[PDB]
Amino acid sequence: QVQLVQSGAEVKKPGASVKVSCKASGYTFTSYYMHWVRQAPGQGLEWMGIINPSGGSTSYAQKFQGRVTMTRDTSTSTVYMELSSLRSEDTAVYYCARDDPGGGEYYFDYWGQGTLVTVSSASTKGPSVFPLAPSSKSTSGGTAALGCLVKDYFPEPVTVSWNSGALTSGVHTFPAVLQSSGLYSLSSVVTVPSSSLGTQTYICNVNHKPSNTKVDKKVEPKSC
Amino acid sequence: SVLTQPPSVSGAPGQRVTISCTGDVHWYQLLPGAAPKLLISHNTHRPSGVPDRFSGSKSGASASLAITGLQAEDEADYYCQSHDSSLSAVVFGGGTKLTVLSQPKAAPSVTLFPPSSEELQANKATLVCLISDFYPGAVTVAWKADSSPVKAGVETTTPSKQSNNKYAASSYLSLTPEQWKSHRSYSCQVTHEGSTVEKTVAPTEC
Ligand SMILES: [Ca+2]
Repeated sequence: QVQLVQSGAEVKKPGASVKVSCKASGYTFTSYYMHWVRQAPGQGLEWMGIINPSGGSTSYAQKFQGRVTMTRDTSTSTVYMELSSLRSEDTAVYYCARDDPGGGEYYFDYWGQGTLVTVSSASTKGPSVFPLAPSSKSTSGGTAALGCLVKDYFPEPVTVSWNSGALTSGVHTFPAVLQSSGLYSLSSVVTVPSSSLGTQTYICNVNHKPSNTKVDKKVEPKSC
Repeated sequence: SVLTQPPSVSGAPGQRVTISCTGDVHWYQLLPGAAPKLLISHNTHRPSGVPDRFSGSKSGASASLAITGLQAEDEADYYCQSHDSSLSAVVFGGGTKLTVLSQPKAAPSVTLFPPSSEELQANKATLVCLISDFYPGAVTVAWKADSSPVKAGVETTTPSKQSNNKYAASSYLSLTPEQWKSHRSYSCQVTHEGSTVEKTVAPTEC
């Protein structure tokens, strides 16, 4: 089959460069053009440029001119994309996308799986685990919401459980935000009965393996 | 040079929906955990393998993707695409999120958490606005310092599906310990399907 295999996720400092690979199999490598298209977390698809693997000639998008370099290796059937002088706005999933040369019209038939590139000034850092003290969700329904703020960590991922995996009902763990500081932050919340507050203990178990940070944080009810 | 499509379109199961792209137009469907797939090429061509409920048309500068007998599984991002020959460049529309309204309206419950004692020890303060049990999965969040809008230090997550199939969202306001003590109160304002739910928190008094 036609298959496009991309290189693994990468973490980069601002000003640095990244080189993403796209290994093609299952078709005659030099017979089809290869494009690169990115998608930033809070944006649409963005075209970066095109390479013709027969001869190696390139045409780049205006906004990436002087910043992007596309190459190919015919012997390994691999297309490369290099993006230099990285900035936080370059945080995106990068796709290679194949294009049939017949017609002239640029459109895509087969894509790679995508490569996440994260551009951040941050180095490896464990999260601080702050309690989110139980607060009334519904006074008629008799529910309270409590949680943990898993703040200022790098890189992804982090694991959150409650009461060492014993509590799953009404648990919601949010996707992380990448803050302006270049550090991640997420929350995990539990909807509990109000009547369980002060009898039942609630502990969020936070594990961030890159920073060897394992924290078990008890979330106590509000009291003067 | 520029393709314009609405950010949001919705419809109920079994109904017909249209997505407009205004500037040959090609349409891509983006489902999570999968590559973009071509549904329509050259305005009207449906490739082999694409279900017959998808169709494309074009009148003048306006291209349209239509889905008849809408299914819940058609919920996805839809992108229109062109080849701008004057600049020799691929142009994409901004994307249209298609929502399939498969359950009734449910208003969000909003819970606003003050900064923890522990965070304040570290000379920081974060306010956490938890938004839960809403449908459909779209909200607007606005933060307030007393009455005035807060324009910085805000991070908000795209709505995620809960285990009960309703949606949840979170928003964070970063501030200094002094700001938390300066103002009388801070507010989280959530807008869902025209309706506004607001919550306020103040420093604990004992
Ligand atoms: Ca072509």
